[PDB]
Amino acid sequence: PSMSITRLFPALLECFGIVLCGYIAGRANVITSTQAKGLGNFVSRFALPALLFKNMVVLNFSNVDWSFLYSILIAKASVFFIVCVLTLLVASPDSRFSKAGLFPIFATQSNDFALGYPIVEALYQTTYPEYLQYIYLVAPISLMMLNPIGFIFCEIQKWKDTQNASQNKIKIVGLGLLRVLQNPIVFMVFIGIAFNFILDRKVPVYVENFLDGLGNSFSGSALFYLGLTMVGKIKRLKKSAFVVLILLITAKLLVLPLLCREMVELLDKGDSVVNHTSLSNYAFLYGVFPVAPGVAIFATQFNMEVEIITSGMVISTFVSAPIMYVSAWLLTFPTMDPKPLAYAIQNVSFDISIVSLISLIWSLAILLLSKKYKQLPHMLTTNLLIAQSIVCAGMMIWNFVKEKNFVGQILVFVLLYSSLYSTYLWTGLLAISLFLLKKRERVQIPVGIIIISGWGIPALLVGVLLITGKHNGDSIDSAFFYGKEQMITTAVTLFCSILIAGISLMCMNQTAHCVSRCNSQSCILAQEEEQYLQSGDQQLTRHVLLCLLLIIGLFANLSSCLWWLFNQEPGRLYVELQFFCAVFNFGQGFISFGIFGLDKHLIILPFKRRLEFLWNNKDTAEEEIKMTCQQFIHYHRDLCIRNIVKERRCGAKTSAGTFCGCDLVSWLIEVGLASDRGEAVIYGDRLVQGGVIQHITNEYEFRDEYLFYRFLQ
Amino acid sequence: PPSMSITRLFPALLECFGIVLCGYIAGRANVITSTQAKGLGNFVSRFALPALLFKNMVVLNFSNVDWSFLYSILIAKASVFFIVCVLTLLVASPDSRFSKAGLFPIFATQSNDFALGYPIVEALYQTTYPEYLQYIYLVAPISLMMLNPIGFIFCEIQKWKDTQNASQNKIKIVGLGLLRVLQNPIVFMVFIGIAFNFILDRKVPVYVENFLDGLGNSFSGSALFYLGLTMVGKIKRLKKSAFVVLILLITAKLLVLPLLCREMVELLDKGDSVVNHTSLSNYAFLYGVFPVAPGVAIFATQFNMEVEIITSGMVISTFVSAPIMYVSAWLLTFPTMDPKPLAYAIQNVSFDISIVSLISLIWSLAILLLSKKYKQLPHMLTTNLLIAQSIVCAGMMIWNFVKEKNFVGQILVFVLLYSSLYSTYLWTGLLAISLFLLKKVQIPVGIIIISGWGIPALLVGVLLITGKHNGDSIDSAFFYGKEQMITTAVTLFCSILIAGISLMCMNQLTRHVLLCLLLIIGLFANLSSCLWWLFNQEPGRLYVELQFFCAVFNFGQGFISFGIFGLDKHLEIKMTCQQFIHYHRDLCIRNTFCGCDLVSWLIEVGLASDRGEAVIYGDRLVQGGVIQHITNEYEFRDEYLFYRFLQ
Ligand SMILES: CCCCCCCCCCCCCCCCCC(=O)OC[C@H](COP(=O)([O-])OCC[N+](C)(C)C)OC(=O)CCCCCCCCCCCCCCCCC
Ligand SMILES: CCCCCCCCCCCCCCCCCC(=O)OC[C@H](COP(=O)([O-])OCC[N+](C)(C)C)OC(=O)CCCCCCCCCCCCCCCCC
Ligand SMILES: CCCCCCCC/C=C\CCCCCCCC(=O)O[C@@H](CO)COP(=O)(O)OC[C@H](CO)OC(=O)CCCCCCC/C=C\CCCCCCCC
Ligand SMILES: CCCCCCCC/C=C\CCCCCCCC(=O)O[C@@H](CO)COP(=O)(O)OC[C@H](CO)OC(=O)CCCCCCC/C=C\CCCCCCCC
Ligand SMILES: CCCCCCCCCCCCCCCCCC(=O)OC[C@H](COP(=O)(O)OCCN)OC(=O)CCCCCCCCCCCCCCCCC
Ligand SMILES: CCCCCCCCCCCCCCCCCC(=O)OC[C@H](COP(=O)(O)OCCN)OC(=O)CCCCCCCCCCCCCCCCC
Ligand SMILES: CCCCCCCCCCCCCCCCCC(=O)OC[C@H](COP(=O)(O)OCCN)OC(=O)CCCCCCCCCCCCCCCCC
Ligand SMILES: CCCCCCCCCCCCCCCCCC(=O)OC[C@H](COP(=O)(O)OCCN)OC(=O)CCCCCCCCCCCCCCCCC
Ligand SMILES: CCCCCCCCCCCCCCCCCC(=O)OC[C@H](COP(=O)(O)OCCN)OC(=O)CCCCCCCCCCCCCCCCC
Ligand SMILES: CC(C)CCC[C@@H](C)[C@H]1CC[C@H]2[C@@H]3CC=C4C[C@@H](OC(=O)CCC(=O)O)CC[C@]4(C)[C@H]3CC[C@]12C
Ligand SMILES: CC(C)CCC[C@@H](C)[C@H]1CC[C@H]2[C@@H]3CC=C4C[C@@H](OC(=O)CCC(=O)O)CC[C@]4(C)[C@H]3CC[C@]12C
Ligand SMILES: CC(C)CCC[C@@H](C)[C@H]1CC[C@H]2[C@@H]3CC=C4C[C@@H](OC(=O)CCC(=O)O)CC[C@]4(C)[C@H]3CC[C@]12C
Ligand SMILES: CC(C)CCC[C@@H](C)[C@H]1CC[C@H]2[C@@H]3CC=C4C[C@@H](OC(=O)CCC(=O)O)CC[C@]4(C)[C@H]3CC[C@]12C
Ligand SMILES: CC(C)CCC[C@@H](C)[C@H]1CC[C@H]2[C@@H]3CC=C4C[C@@H](O)CC[C@]4(C)[C@H]3CC[C@]12C
Repeated sequence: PSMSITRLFPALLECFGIVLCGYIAGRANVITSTQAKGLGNFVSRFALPALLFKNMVVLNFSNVDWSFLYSILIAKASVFFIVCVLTLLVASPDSRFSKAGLFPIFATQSNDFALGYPIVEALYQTTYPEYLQYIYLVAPISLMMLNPIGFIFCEIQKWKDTQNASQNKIKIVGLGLLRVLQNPIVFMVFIGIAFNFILDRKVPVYVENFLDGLGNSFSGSALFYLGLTMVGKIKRLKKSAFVVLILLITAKLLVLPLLCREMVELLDKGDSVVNHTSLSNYAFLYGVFPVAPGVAIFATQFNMEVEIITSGMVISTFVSAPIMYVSAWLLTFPTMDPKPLAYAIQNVSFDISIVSLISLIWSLAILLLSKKYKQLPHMLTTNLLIAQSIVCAGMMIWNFVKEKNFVGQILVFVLLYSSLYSTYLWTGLLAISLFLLKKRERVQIPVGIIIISGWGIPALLVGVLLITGKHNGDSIDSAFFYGKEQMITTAVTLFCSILIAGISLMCMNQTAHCVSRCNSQSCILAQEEEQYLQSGDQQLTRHVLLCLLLIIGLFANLSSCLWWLFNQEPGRLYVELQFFCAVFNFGQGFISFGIFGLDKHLIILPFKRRLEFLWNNKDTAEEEIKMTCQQFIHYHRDLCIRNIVKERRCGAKTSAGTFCGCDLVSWLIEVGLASDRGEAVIYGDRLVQGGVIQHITNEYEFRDEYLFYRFLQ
Repeated sequence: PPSMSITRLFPALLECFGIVLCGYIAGRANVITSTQAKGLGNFVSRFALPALLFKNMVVLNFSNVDWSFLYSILIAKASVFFIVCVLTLLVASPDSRFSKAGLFPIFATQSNDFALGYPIVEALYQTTYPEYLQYIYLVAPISLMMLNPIGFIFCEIQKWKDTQNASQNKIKIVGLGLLRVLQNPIVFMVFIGIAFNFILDRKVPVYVENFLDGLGNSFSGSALFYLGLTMVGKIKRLKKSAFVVLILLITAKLLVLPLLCREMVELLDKGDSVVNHTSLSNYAFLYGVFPVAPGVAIFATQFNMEVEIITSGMVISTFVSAPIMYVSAWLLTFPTMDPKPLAYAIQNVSFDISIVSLISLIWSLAILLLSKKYKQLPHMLTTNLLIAQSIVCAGMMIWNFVKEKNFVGQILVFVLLYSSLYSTYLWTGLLAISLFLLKKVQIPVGIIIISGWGIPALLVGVLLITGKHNGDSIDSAFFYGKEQMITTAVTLFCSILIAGISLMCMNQLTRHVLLCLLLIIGLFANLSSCLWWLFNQEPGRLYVELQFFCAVFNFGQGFISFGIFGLDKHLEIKMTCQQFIHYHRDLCIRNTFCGCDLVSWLIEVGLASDRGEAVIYGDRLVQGGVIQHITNEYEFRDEYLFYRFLQ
């Protein structure tokens, strides 16, 4: 085939696994926000310029398909113009120009240097190496051919914010051109092309090793920095921000790639038809690359729409992962026979199930080891996760026993499909559970009937399925193992949960003295914050959002099954739906891990008790902090802490020496003793370790939460 | 074919010590401050290096390893360990003897082989003997597992001496040292990689192969950048006792250890093929010369014992490794070729050293002229020396590009080159006594300039009246015959005692003294080589060593010159200013300020992190309209300058 699709998944794992490694490192405060700036400077000013220089000095401009560049550039310009006008017409008068200057850039710029390059190299190295050059051609060319328009639009906006007695516009045009010329990519590309013309595409040997060493350390480093910068960016957005972000992501990952594919298929005059289809697929894939992080730094330099654009970049990368994975497979699909189609869909199911089960084992271990599964909603989603991991295990066994005798086929098929239906109806069970918890407090919600339904009814349905039906037939896919009776059974067992999901969420919206440690009465405020904590740990919004991201795939499964039931014609319209079902059914572990495998609940609460247990395993028989504490006590004890630390009369006796953790973090941020919330909590943990800060009851360690801690001495 | 790809060694060094230099000026120009470097350090120590070890050791084949040579390196390292430990124990202050005996021997045994050693070993042995690449991931982890526990136990003993209690059993300190060693990402990662190598069949899963390759390839360049980033503001003035212990430790690291490793290899190894054993011993020598690993510095700062000595030793070892790792590798590959190839190799190494050194001289003379230092007479002597050095390097390159060519241009390049070279010696010679006359009086600039340019021209003239250039000689020292060489000897003759009698006037600016001292030592080496040729007249596989040494020096002192002079210390905002006037303007700052004083106050209070962050904050307040120099003539800097506070 044209693309090595089988090697797409590992590269994606490298592309995002490092980013996840850059996230958990930045989430566990391993690398603070300030410490990430050093890595950012290294990747931006030293690794990227060397990469561009080395990759374009050898570049042969005489063997460059300029038609491909023309097609991509006209596609980008057309979408730029479309969004620019569609913004200038309706956007708010006060800041129409600011929106019109950044949104086209967000919809046209791609993260191709750090994220696009590994994927392109994995897919196109043994077939079409020539595709690798256009990343270093299109991105810088489009960086100086489209960005200047947005930049001068931003200058117009800031002039509207700084109106003066001026009429000429040469100043703003010059400033906007200087802004794009000061980008390291642009002038590094200019220098690289100049030196390419100076030399004969032969980097000097004395400097080639240096350039290679400084350039090879960009890809992984850039992904790590992207993961570091992807920490604490996406927050709650207004519904208008919600819809505009939906539109922008659609323009970047659904409109632009289609425009590029159309432009390539219209402009390319290549005689080889196979090369033409490969060119079109490559252009389409190049469209799907996520929003480059440079848009966020552009916006914060301009200081306009920073939060929305940063959330857009982060969410764009998130959706670019599965959209790219689905896309490339869809393009490679119409080149192989249906039996290879089944082989490939089984392979992608196996891979997605492997990674999903690993993530789900991690999440289940976190949930069970933290003892948070005891409470009801958490127990329910826990059962859903066990179902979602059993289905992945069954997918693995299925991949290892497909096309084998029926004796063990019974057990493998029942094991897979009981879990599948368990997830299906457990979605609706979560829906009704949230519905009734919002309907009233202390609702009866018999957990026994719910568990023996989400785990019992699927057993009954799979049992009646196995009793009847015509199980004969050499069917590779699990969907057609028994035949029409099995698919009819899947359809009805699908529709119910969607019916439950389709009603519960609607009503969900419709319904919606002393100084030291003090006595339980003298520390009654500690009891109030304790009751606030147990008021938390419910994460209802997380549960309902989980329900929505599951019912999306549930609707996809409904469409796929009813299509075969009624239309009963593949016609290439059903194969893509089968692929989407294979992706969702065995990939739901990815979303479950993404909402619950890594949250703000395993930072220190389970870590502290794990460390305590490790210490107690041996306890039966076996200075920088000091300087920081000295600084705090000789310099920042007579400061605004005086009103920061205070406790109201706790009934009759009060500590009067307690402060709020979030208030302390905000105070440290505002004074500047720390950098951000992470540095502030690191400072607080150090000061706690110094015997200066401790909880009023010592029950909880210091954290960025509405918890009330004493200042001791 | 040669056992080591010597011709590829120089660019790889330029690959490493270039990127290291990139990490230096990045941190020197405050692009990446001290705190900013910690993110890079964490990324390279907890994500890049562990992945590199995992990937390289899971696929590593333990059944195809020449174990004997690995054993030999461990015995050599243990021998140096034993010698340094016992020698430090016999002579040391009894208040810190244990700390000195715990940190010095590991300094002489641990090497920077993952960041610096690996690229060089790869360059030297990739197209001929790839099997050498495995030992860099076997010699190091085994050495960490088997050597540093003793030094860590010694450090814990010293801490016990500082924290004496009523306990006798040493199981606590042994356990603590073992746990601390095991807690490093370069031991437990070894254990995990070996466990997975045995579990698997040395085939990393395809779902993780790309991830490991992406996370490991971003180490070497990033590790070198972090090394150069930590290599700023570490080396400082030390005491004479500190000086001698430092020189002894560095000599043990780069001279005693490689020779002892070579000896141990030629005993223990039983290779049937002589070529394999010779190349293997050369590998042992080249491993012994790797500079001190930065992990020793983090060990010292963790124990908080002898931080400055250990850091300075690491920095200076990294500096001195490159010249030694170059000349020793060249000398090791020397005895395998015909003498005309040796002469050609000498010309090539001279050319490479000369071109890099000439770029360096452009930098250094630019430092002296743009800063107007060269106008001042103590740097005027420095700069005419540096220009002479630039001309001799350039003449070396033109010599290489015109060797064995027409005499009508060969004589011109000959005079152009040796005028400047005889100059270089003549200058450093008389600049000894000239520094005498500058520190102790009138000095005529005309006489010194016409003695540094005219007198060498006088020897050149009296040389070309009576000489024999008739034969074509690729080497330049003997192109014009013994008359040239005795004239070379005479220039080396007069210069050394003129400098030698000057020393009787120095001890019986300090930067210039250091220049003069080191170049005088190099001139002594050249004089020894020339003396050796002029009376002994026997190569004996030795003249090639001395001739290569003076080729390295005479065309490579400019490296010293730029390294001393080329890098000198003499060469958004609204919020923080709002915070400054709320909580810190009324603080002890109120009690014109010296810029160093306010930088120090900021460091004590904690608004900044280090000197670089403090000066960045000061300049940012300057751009914030708060800090201003008393006249506005200057800009914020860390020096004894009085700056106003505005309002
Ligand atoms: C504007 C000021 C800043 C930029 C720096 C100055 C401009 C760029 C350098 C000069 C112009 C380009 C010259 C090289 C190309 C033409 C000549 C050529 O090919 O020579 C081949 C020759 C090689 O010789 P050769 O090709 O004859 O090969 C024969 C080699 N033997 C005999 C051994 C077999 O030189 C080079 O390789 C080019 C110079 C490379 C430099 C070597 C390392 C020096 C370290 C510093 C490098 C520069 C850093 C600049 C940093 C800038 C940012 C601050
Ligand atoms: C100690 C707790 C933390 C450690 C993590 C959990 C333990 C380690 C992983 C499980 C145990 C070892 C399993 C591998 C050995 C046997 C399986 C094997 O190799 O067979 C090949 C099989 C693959 O099957 P295959 O080789 O037949 O592949 C053929 C595939 N087709 C048919 C499509 C061509 O599995 C693997 O590749 C290895 C395990 C999967 C890992 C894939 C990456 C998942 C992403 C997350 C990685 C885990 C991160 C852990 C981080 C921990 C610290 C935070
Ligand atoms: C031995 C036999 C097995 C060896 C296996 C070898 C391979 C592993 C290599 C080395 C293992 C040991 C190294 C660990 C040392 C101690 C760790 C340590 O010590 O690290 C501390 C450093 O300081 C962390 O400190 P912390 O604050 O306590 O951590 C709390 C933090 C808050 O989120 O939790 C976390 O996520 C951090 C915990 C990370 C979990 C995050 C989730 C990522 C994991 C899996 C799911 C991936 C699939 C999902 C996406 C798939 C596609 C992308
Ligand atoms: C045009 C056609 C030609 C261009 C060629 C293109 C290729 C390069 C690509 C782009 C270049 C320009 C773009 C860079 C932005 C401008 C700089 C910039 O903008 O970067 C600022 C940082 O933000 C500069 O900061 P600074 O404060 O001005 O520097 C002061 C500082 C204090 O010591 O001095 C220094 O050392 C810093 C000064 C560092 C230079 C010192 C010399 C080091 C180099 C070589 C020889 C070393 C020899 C020794 C070892 C030899 C073997 C290893
Ligand atoms: C989960 C809910 C899902 C809801 C989905 C709803 C779909 C709507 C489909 C119809 C709209 C089509 C696109 C035209 C834009 C319509 C304007 C719009 O959506 O709202 C503009 C938004 C409102 O802002 P406002 O409420 O005034 O806020 C004031 C305080 N900030 O103002 C802004 O935020 C400023 C930006 C306005 C311009 C946005 C342009 C978006 C890009 C469109 C690209 C289209 C390309 C495709 C063309 C054909 C390709 C073949
Ligand atoms: C084998 C030779 C070894 C030589 C080793 C020593 C020289 C290495 C190269 C110079 C090292 C840095 C010199 C300047 C130090 C200051 C910091 C720095 O690098 O600047 C960052 C700069 C980014 O640009 P700037 O304008 O600062 O920022 C824009 C503002 N938004 O970044 C840049 O623009 C790039 C500067 C860093 C170099 C990275 C690679 C750039 C291209 C280098 C080509 C190869 C070098 C030879 C020159 C070409 C001739 C062949
Ligand atoms: C109007 C035209 C629509 C056309 C649709 C065509 C297919 C979709 C292509 C574009 C998709 C754009 C998705 C972008 C989502 C942006 C929503 C957003 O901003 O959500 C923010 C939210 C974070 O929530 P926050 O409030 O910060 O934190 C509290 C959470 N408890 O975070 C979230 O909740 C993130 C939500 C996104 C989840 C992933 C979505 C994947 C979509 C692509 C999958 C592949 C195609 C799907 C086809 C489905 C067919 C039925
Ligand atoms: C295809 C896989 C994709 C999966 C992506 C997500 C998982 C990647 C693996 C874990 C990523 C980091 C998880 C932990 C984050 C917390 C910070 C951290 O890394 O801890 C630092 C720790 C240092 O070691 P420690 O002894 O804890 O500290 C020494 C004290 N001076 O650091 C360490 O010990 C090293 C932790 C990072 C590991 C880097 C790579 C090493 C090999 C693991 C490969 C990835 C997992 C796949 C396993 C394949 C083989 C089974
Ligand atoms: C006693 C046994 C003798 C054995 C001889 C053979 C062994 C050779 C290998 C070991 C040599 C290591 C040399 C290291 C010297 C350490 C000097 C030191 O610690 O001084 C610190 C000093 C910084 O002083 P500071 O006050 O910060 O700066 C003042 C500014 N002017 O900084 C300095 O002054 C740094 C001085 C660096 C010297 C580099 C010498 C290069 C050697 C390698 C070249 C090849 C071999 C040359 C052999 C010479 C033979 C004549
Ligand atoms: C077709 C796909 C499934 C191929 C494999 C891609 C995975 C490597 C991707 C897909 C979904 C991704 C996750 C989607 C969402 C999140 C949440 C995100 O953090 C949050 O919880 C949100 C808050 C924030 O981002 O600041 C961090 C990245 C992470 C774990 C992503 C990590 C990488 C994942 C698992
Ligand atoms: C191939 C299939 C399996 C899709 C693969 C991709 C999904 C697994 C990813 C893509 C986008 C991700 C979502 C992007 C954004 C968020 C918001 C995030 O919420 C936060 O903002 C966390 C912080 C907080 O607000 O408390 C929680 C994870 C979630 C739902 C992510 C969950 C995992 C998702 C759906
Ligand atoms: C045989 C050699 C010449 C082969 C080529 C190797 C070079 C790439 C090496 C050798 C000499 C090295 C230089 C020797 C001395 C210096 C000065 C040094 O600065 C200091 O003295 C630090 C002072 C401080 O941090 O305060 C920084 C590294 C540098 C430029 C070194 C960078 C790397 C160089 C040029
Ligand atoms: C064989 C030839 C090519 C020599 C190659 C090595 C030299 C270029 C290097 C090796 C060690 C270097 C020295 C290591 C440390 C320093 C200390 C440094 O002094 C400082 O601390 C600078 C800052 C300050 O104190 O102001 C001055 C340069 C110097 C002598 C370096 C000068 C250059 C040296 C001799
Ligand atoms: C073999 C096929 C039919 C799969 C069905 C297996 C059945 C017998 C097993 C496998 C996993 C089991 C579940 C695993 C975990 C839990 C959570 C616990 O708090 C209650 C029981 C419950 C909910 C179990 C019920 C029975 C269960 C569903």
